[PDB]
Amino acid sequence: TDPVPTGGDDPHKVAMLGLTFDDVLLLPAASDVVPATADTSSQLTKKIRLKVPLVSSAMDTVTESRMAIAMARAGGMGVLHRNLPVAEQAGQVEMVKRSGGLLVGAAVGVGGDAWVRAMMLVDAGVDVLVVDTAHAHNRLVLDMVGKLKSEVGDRVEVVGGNVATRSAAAALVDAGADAVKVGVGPGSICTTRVVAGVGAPQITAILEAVAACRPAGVPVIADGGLQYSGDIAKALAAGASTAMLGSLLAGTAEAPGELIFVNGKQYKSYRGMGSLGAMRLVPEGIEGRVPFRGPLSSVIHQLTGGLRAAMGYTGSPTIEVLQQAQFVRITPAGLKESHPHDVAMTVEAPN
Amino acid sequence: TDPVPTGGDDPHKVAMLGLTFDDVLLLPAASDVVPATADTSSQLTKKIRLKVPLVSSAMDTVTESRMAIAMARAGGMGVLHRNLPVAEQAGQVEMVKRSGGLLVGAAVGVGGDAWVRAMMLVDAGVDVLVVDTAHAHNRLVLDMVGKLKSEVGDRVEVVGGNVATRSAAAALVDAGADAVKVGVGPGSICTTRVVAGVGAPQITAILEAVAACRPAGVPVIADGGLQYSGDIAKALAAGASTAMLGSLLAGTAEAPGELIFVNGKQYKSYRGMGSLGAMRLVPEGIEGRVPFRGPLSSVIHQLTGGLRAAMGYTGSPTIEVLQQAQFVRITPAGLKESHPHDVAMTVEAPN
Amino acid sequence: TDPVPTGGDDPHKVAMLGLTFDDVLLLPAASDVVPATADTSSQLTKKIRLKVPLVSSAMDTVTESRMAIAMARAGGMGVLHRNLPVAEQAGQVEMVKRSGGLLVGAAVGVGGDAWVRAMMLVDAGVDVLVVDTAHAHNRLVLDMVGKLKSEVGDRVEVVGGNVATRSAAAALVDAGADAVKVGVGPGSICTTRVVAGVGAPQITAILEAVAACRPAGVPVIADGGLQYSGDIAKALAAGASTAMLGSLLAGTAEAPGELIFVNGKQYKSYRGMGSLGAMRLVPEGIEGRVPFRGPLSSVIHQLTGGLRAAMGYTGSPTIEVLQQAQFVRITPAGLKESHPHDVAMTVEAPN
Amino acid sequence: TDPVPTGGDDPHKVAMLGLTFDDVLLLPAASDVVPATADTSSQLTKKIRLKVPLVSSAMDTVTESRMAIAMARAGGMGVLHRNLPVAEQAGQVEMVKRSGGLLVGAAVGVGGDAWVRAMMLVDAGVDVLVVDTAHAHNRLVLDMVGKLKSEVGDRVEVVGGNVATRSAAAALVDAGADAVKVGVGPGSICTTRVVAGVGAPQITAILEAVAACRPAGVPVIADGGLQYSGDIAKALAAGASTAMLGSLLAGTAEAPGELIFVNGKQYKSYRGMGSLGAMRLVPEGIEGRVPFRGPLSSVIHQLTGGLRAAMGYTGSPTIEVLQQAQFVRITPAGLKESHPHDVAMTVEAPN
Ligand SMILES: C[C@H](Nc1ccc2ncc3c(c2c1)CCOC3)C(=O)Nc1ccc(Cl)nc1
Ligand SMILES: C[C@H](Nc1ccc2ncc3c(c2c1)CCOC3)C(=O)Nc1ccc(Cl)nc1
Ligand SMILES: C[C@H](Nc1ccc2ncc3c(c2c1)CCOC3)C(=O)Nc1ccc(Cl)nc1
Ligand SMILES: C[C@H](Nc1ccc2ncc3c(c2c1)CCOC3)C(=O)Nc1ccc(Cl)nc1
Ligand SMILES: C[C@H](Nc1ccc2ncc3c(c2c1)CCOC3)C(=O)Nc1ccc(Cl)nc1
Ligand SMILES: C[C@H](Nc1ccc2ncc3c(c2c1)CCOC3)C(=O)Nc1ccc(Cl)nc1
Ligand SMILES: C[C@H](Nc1ccc2ncc3c(c2c1)CCOC3)C(=O)Nc1ccc(Cl)nc1
Ligand SMILES: C[C@H](Nc1ccc2ncc3c(c2c1)CCOC3)C(=O)Nc1ccc(Cl)nc1
Ligand SMILES: C[C@H](Nc1ccc2ncc3c(c2c1)CCOC3)C(=O)Nc1ccc(Cl)nc1
Ligand SMILES: C[C@H](Nc1ccc2ncc3c(c2c1)CCOC3)C(=O)Nc1ccc(Cl)nc1
Ligand SMILES: C[C@H](Nc1ccc2ncc3c(c2c1)CCOC3)C(=O)Nc1ccc(Cl)nc1
Ligand SMILES: C[C@H](Nc1ccc2ncc3c(c2c1)CCOC3)C(=O)Nc1ccc(Cl)nc1
Ligand SMILES: O=c1[nH]cnc2c1ncn2[C@@H]1O[C@H](COP(=O)(O)O)[C@@H](O)[C@H]1O
Ligand SMILES: O=c1[nH]cnc2c1ncn2[C@@H]1O[C@H](COP(=O)(O)O)[C@@H](O)[C@H]1O
Ligand SMILES: O=c1[nH]cnc2c1ncn2[C@@H]1O[C@H](COP(=O)(O)O)[C@@H](O)[C@H]1O
Ligand SMILES: O=c1[nH]cnc2c1ncn2[C@@H]1O[C@H](COP(=O)(O)O)[C@@H](O)[C@H]1O
Repeated sequence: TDPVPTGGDDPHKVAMLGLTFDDVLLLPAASDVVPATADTSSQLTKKIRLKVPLVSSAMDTVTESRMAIAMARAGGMGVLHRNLPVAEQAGQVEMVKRSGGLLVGAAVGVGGDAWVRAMMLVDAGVDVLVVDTAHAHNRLVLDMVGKLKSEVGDRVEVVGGNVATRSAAAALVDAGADAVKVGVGPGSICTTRVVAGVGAPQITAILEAVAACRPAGVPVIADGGLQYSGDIAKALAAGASTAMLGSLLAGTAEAPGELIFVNGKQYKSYRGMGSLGAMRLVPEGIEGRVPFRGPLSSVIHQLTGGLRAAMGYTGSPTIEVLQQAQFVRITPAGLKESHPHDVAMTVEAPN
Repeated sequence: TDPVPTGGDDPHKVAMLGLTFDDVLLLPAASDVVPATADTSSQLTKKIRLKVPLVSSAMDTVTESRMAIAMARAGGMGVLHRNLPVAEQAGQVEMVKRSGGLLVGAAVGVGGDAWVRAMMLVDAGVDVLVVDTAHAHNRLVLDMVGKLKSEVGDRVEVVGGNVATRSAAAALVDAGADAVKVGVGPGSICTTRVVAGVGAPQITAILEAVAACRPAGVPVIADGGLQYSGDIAKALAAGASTAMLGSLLAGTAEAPGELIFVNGKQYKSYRGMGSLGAMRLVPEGIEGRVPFRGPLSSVIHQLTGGLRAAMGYTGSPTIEVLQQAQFVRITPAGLKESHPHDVAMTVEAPN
Repeated sequence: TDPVPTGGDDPHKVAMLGLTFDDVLLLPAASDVVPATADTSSQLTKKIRLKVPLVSSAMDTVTESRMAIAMARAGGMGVLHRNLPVAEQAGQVEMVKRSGGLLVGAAVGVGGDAWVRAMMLVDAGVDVLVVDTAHAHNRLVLDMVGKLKSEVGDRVEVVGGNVATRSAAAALVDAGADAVKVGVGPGSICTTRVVAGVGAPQITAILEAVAACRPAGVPVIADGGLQYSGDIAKALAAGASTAMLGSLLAGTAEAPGELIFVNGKQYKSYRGMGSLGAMRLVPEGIEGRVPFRGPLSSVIHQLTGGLRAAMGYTGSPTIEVLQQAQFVRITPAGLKESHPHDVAMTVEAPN
Repeated sequence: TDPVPTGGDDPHKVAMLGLTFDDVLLLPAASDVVPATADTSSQLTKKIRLKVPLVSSAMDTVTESRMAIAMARAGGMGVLHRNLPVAEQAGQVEMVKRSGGLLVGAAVGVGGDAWVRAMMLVDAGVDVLVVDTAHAHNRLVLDMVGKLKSEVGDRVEVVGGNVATRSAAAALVDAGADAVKVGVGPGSICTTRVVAGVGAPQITAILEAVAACRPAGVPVIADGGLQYSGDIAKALAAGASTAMLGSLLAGTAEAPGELIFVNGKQYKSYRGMGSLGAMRLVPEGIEGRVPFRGPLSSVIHQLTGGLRAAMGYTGSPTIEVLQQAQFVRITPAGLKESHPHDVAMTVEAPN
């Protein structure tokens, strides 16, 4: 019997061909939609629907109270980071709620300290708890999701993550998750892929997770690797219901941290929560910077405008119809020309 | 049942593998043709044939009256842009017609203002109206094509675009188009692919559009992404009858705009019609510059000379025979060496 | 009958599609393992098991007595290079043994001088002889392995290499090898691939060698091409039992050679044993430098920490279970973003 | 019926997947050969065998009398260029013959002037005439080959080229060619691929030409695209019997032209015969420079040493056995690391 063409005799050892955002484009289709008439609302969890399908990352250079307030007023939501004392994180929940009863989420870990943290966040009025781990396919993480749903599931929605396979998504569904968050390795500041050699390209990861979550009516959050407004449309077309953003929002005025004027240009700090500086395990993130991008409200306008364009091109009046759109796969020659190919750019572009 | 190897259980979710110009080369074939004896004429529309199968883009940094006159004298045609008052665009049609009864086209949009614009262009003597949109697969665009053909179709030829699929091309054929223009996302100044995440590699887009248009006798115009004279031969071999050029003609003396002397070299401005500067919707084009290339007549000579070489290599005495030629697909290793590989270039090359 | 799509009529002329480390990632799986509880021990040979599955290369800029002592104290082993007089190499074996009865190996060639060298190394107390060649699929190399096993196989373990195919691995098994070393062409300082045009991508080479060695109970050593801690996890998941490292250990304090302070940064020399300088045949290696990395103990801690992370993600409590893990294949678009994509790195990272 | 996945309904429109040298490596195999015992002789034509399987290109910056003498003394042969008067080219043939009865070839074109040129070269004692064209699949080129074989075929061997397909090779065989030269588009100074859009990756081109020529006993010359000594071994393993070199020999002392000292380094001019400067048709080559490489004898020693290494690794005692070797295909990740990957090179390498 002949060998597998990539080696050995086991045809499942190399189990899939993984695609990322840069591997695909959305195909145009018959349309009665123009960008102005599209409806961008979508489910975050079983019980919570957002006007704009975007949430901010649970990172100490992205989301504290100011970012959470701005995201909710823009039609989305923030998830408050957990690298601070319990009493401080609960106090930031209260600040958001005192600003008009806006929606807000907060991250917790696994264990006894995470349990006390969760209970205080619920008492402060949080709307969504996010069980926030690098590898949710573990009975200890699944147990935390189920116990929270048992104790406080009548008062708050419970998200679990992160996963990158169909079987891991199915395990979170069976544990009672109200939404499943997808992304192992794709983040802009991530080094898991080179430190551990572990990961999963995000378009294939979303397609596989959706195959378990959609038949059960559980929404999927696409978390990490989004670099452009067009990546939001690709993630939702693959079947996700919302997208979580770190790098694209870290440059805004509302993100924590001070402006950095260096060599006449302006930047802000952005770092992984598994970086050496955040942990103070071998590190699995870097510490860096991103260009300054101005007010959050202006960034969200550009991002939703790109999503609305995609809905016009694909004939999608709602996000539920966008989830039925088709892709074409592209080669390396097709990608390299999508970044403005061969024209000395002379003026600024907002998107 | 086993999953699709790229994810999920739907084998049509990723519907095709899209090829662009850099993915293919034309195979040599048995030949009684040398470059001097080839015939480059081809249909622009059902009723109009050109001596050279090239038209200039409807852009305010490419085609006004001077470019339209030069293109017609060289054996091709210009399409006048529509980012100016109706009375000014109609006046430029008259200037061209006063220069020897040369052929000329003009762009119009969709709606009531576009209707008055179209009627004035017809009164001024235009030969071709181009219904000029980003996404022609919409009943409002199809309706405009059909109404123009109904009202003035005896006096003028009507083109519709742009499309990138077989089903969209078929819809324009059924609406009565005299030619179908292909290109969603491929232009050198385009950012649709990153802003909306939407597009289609141009060799596959032409192959699919031709599968609908050729059986109906409707010519296809390949619009956008052509970077070299060899790309013209590839587009026509895929089944197109003419090609539309922006970047390759924006550097010429006849294009609108002033020379730019910077750092001892010379350039000219070139910008998308969906850029912030042209629109004065989130932008879907950039504003930039290209190197100065001299007189139009000299550029067209180099472009047609490359096409004539391809006709010799493939044994094609006419464009209709070139449309029957075959491709070989190449890998990333093959492309990277096609741009002069590993020889410090010391002298200028005209093509 | 139709041709093979890549040319000719022989479907076995291009016999396989070869994958390297950068072509694959490990998929996360169901897990009861966290990095702290993983067990990293593994077989070097039939009779020798290591606490950490890493050995240092037999190169005159990587392993003499100081490196061999440090590797053994860290739980791995060193292989002493053979570019020095027999009496000097045997003396370095004694120095290691005088430092606590630590484990040590030593390289030998093929022929009569290599035979006297081997006998002196055995008298000095070496634990492992490595028959060290560029192409072990030769009866002269197979003969050396068998004769050593016949004469001294009761006192010492005998490794043979290097190979890159299933048939070559099977020949070493039949000759009596206690372990088989895999790698023809992959090393960081290797030029065999461009000088001779010969090689085999290392993930496919390991998969093929394991298909012959695992059914016979013979461990496989993955030798060359490892650039990151994650590559260790990939090599072992493909079926290898240990990995051999040159570049990743050449920068350490214990490697032979003096520090190089140039332009404010620090480096150390690193060269192939088939380079012109080492041979003093056309050369098949280069002479270069690598950044200084500090104490060996600190480098091994970072490398094993990355391996432990991979064991947590894949649910592997032992190396024998890691050898059963699955891969996903990635495209060029997926790789280019795994090296920290689009975030100006500002702080140092240890791994 | 479903479409072809790359577009349209014709499965032969994209007819093959073309591989170049960088797409493949030679697999090691069972061997009783070391580099010193290999035999590198091979047929140039039906009646002429060379000791080293290499010829120099017919270019006015590569081969005049000095290069032809040095190539013959090294065991190969030169082909004299034809961009000079007939009386001068015939005089250079005589100079070579006066230096010891060495072997020599000379290029001619097609037509009446080429006929007089050919007759004078034969009277001067040339051993091989090369009918030298860009596209030999034409009855006018086939006619020239047949007429020369009819008139002078008893006294001289007749080569025809260039071709890139099985059908074109078969046509030259039927016309009576004594050898067939393969290469449309691959040369380092070629711009045919971008000017005309025409070409064929060279490993696939050789495989296809050999499928026609080997059953007829007609040797194949691989012409263009060879960048490293390892590329010679790849070309011969694909079935060619000799290789023709331009860039790799243009830097030598014996090549025509003067040394160029610029910025402390030394270069020499190298240009295509279809460049603007050589023709004094749109140009299909560039004018450039290459690094100075010293005496020819030293370059040929390095090239044959790399070939001998490949023969050891593949178990080939003769070139006829090397023509039976197997390839593994590699990905972009495998190639990028074959050029010395990630080690600051500090010393010079001869190959
Ligand atoms: C469930 C458990 N969660 C915690 C929470 C707080 C801790 N606080 C302090 C310490 C430990 C803690 C573990 C364990 C190590 O000793 C100190 C845990 O295993 N988490 C974990 C393990 C490995 C990796 Cl890679 N990532 C995360
Ligand atoms: C994302 C999380 N990993 C870490 C790792 C190190 C940390 N070090 C310090 C701090 C935090 C850390 C979180 C969180 C914020 O407070 C400081 C994580 O994967 N947990 C986890 C829990 C249980 C299981 Cl079974 N597997 C994994
Ligand atoms: C050190 C490392 N720190 C973080 C922190 C936050 C993260 N947030 C999101 C993601 C990752 C994160 C890693 C990694 C995967 O991509 C998503 C971490 O906890 N490693 C880890 C390894 C194995 C297992 Cl069993 N448990 C945990
Ligand atoms: C058919 C229709 N054409 C026009 C023409 C002129 C207009 N002039 C002014 C304004 C509008 C106009 C629309 C609409 C917005 O309000 C101001 C239109 O929908 N075109 C359109 C919509 C969305 C996108 Cl992305 N691209 C183009
Ligand atoms: C190409 C065209 N898009 C735009 C967009 C914004 C513009 N903004 C300003 C101006 C122009 C603009 C054209 C044209 C020139 O005058 C100024 C377009 O796609 N129209 C269109 C019409 C109907 C439908 Cl259903 N879908 C799309
Ligand atoms: C803002 C944007 N402006 C332009 C202007 C001219 C163009 N000309 C040609 C092409 C494109 C163009 C885009 C985009 C696709 O490639 C071809 C545009 O109108 N967006 C748009 C989006 C969705 C829908 Cl339903 N309607 C229109
Ligand atoms: C088995 C044999 N081993 C030795 C050992 C020591 C030597 N010492 C000196 C010399 C030779 C030696 C050969 C042979 C050449 O003359 C001088 C040998 O053939 N090894 C070899 C051959 C070709 C290549 Cl590429 N790599 C390695
Ligand atoms: C790795 C080994 N190749 C070389 C080549 C040249 C050398 N030149 C000088 C020195 C050494 C060399 C080793 C070793 C250290 O001493 C100096 C090798 O492949 N041997 C080998 C033996 C038998 C057969 Cl059948 N095939 C190959
Ligand atoms: C000159 C060259 N020198 C070395 C030295 C050490 C090496 N160590 C490991 C590896 C290689 C090495 C090459 C090359 C393949 O990758 C693994 C060598 O001996 N060439 C060689 C060629 C053909 C045959 Cl039959 N015998 C030997
Ligand atoms: C067979 C024929 N050979 C010659 C030879 C010498 C000539 N000398 C002068 C001139 C011509 C010549 C043609 C033809 C053009 O007028 C001047 C020819 O057609 N060769 C040719 C044609 C096109 C291309 Cl692309 N490459 C080569
Ligand atoms: C390689 C050859 N092409 C050229 C083109 C232009 C030239 N211009 C000037 C000169 C030479 C030229 C050769 C040769 C040297 O003298 C000066 C060629 O393909 N011929 C050819 C002949 C017959 C047919 Cl049917 N097809 C093609
Ligand atoms: C202008 C151009 N000049 C050269 C000269 C020497 C060459 N030598 C070798 C090769 C090529 C060469 C092109 C091109 C293909 O690759 C091999 C040439 O003659 N074009 C040409 C085009 C079509 C036809 Cl029918 N006839 C000839
Ligand atoms: O240190 C880390 N390593 C890996 N992933 C991380 C780390 N910190 C945060 N993440 C993930 O990266 C996401 C942000 O990715 P980005 O939007 O591509 O910048 C977060 O929402 C987390 O899921
Ligand atoms: O802003 C824009 N976005 C996208 N495509 C555009 C825009 N403006 C013009 N185009 C298209 O780009 C073509 C020119 O492409 P190029 O020849 O590759 O420079 C035009 O003929 C239009 O079809
Ligand atoms: O000159 C040489 N050419 C090719 N491979 C070599 C040479 N010297 C050593 N090697 C191999 O390269 C390995 C180290 O590779 P690295 O860890 O990628 O730097 C060694 O363990 C040998 O197997
Ligand atoms: O102007 C030209 N265009 C294309 N190919 C050329 C030209 N001049 C020479 N050649 C070919 O290029 C080969 C040399 O290629 P190289 O060895 O890769 O530099 C010659 O032997 C010819 O077959």
